[PDB]
Amino acid sequence: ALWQFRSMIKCAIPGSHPLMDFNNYGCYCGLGGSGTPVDELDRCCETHDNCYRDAKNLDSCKFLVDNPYTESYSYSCSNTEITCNSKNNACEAFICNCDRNAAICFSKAPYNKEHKNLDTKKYC
Amino acid sequence: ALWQFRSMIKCAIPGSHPLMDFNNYGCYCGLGGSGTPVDELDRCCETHDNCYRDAKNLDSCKFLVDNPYTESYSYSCSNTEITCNSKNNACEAFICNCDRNAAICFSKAPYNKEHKNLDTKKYC
Ligand SMILES: [Ca+2]
Ligand SMILES: [Ca+2]
Ligand SMILES: [Ca+2]
Repeated sequence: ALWQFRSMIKCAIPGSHPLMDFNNYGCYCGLGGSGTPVDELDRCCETHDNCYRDAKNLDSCKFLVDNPYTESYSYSCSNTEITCNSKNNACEAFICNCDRNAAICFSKAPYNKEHKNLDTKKYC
Repeated sequence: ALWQFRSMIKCAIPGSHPLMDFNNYGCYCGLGGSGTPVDELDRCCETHDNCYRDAKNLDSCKFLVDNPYTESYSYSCSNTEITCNSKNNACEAFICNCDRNAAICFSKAPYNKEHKNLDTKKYC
């Protein structure tokens, strides 16, 4: 869900508060987006937006209110590693990764703080 | 999901293997049921069958393949206590309890082993 995504950003980046740092950053990090990601760390976010985009299409899945952010799926973090349980059904397994790939991706991309709280519908 | 239900039966009854002991027991414990529960520990199972029965009706919920046993929902067991996270969405929150009430209920009901592997479609 939302709280696990964050909790996976800590797992991978034990140097944060993934609420402060990556929520409202550049064009796609945070809810929504438009324009071209302004960075690689924006790209991570853009791509994860598609990860969820795509999920909504699996006709096998029917996520609540229609925001996969609402899907609880059990994973476990250990030694800065992000594993994804397999007892996990297919819809939550899709999210697990949508969420796990960002956490990975993020830990490996330059954080320009000059893109945190960007003028969204302006420089987008 | 299935693996958490079990994992909650340990939480509440640290004296088991909730696979062996309560799967295939009396008429409702296990998959399906017919007849009147043969016991109180059968009643726990019957009632949980309705708990899931009911869940399928919440038009807000749409469970995979249509067996709420397939719903992962995060809970945490501590000091023989079964808590149910609230970061949990409403459909998985319904299951959490359907599952938590059995675990409670079970720990408090006489286990006749003379009902384990009962002639289902015979004494039902
Ligand atoms: Ca986004
Ligand atoms: Ca779930
Ligand atoms: Ca049953």
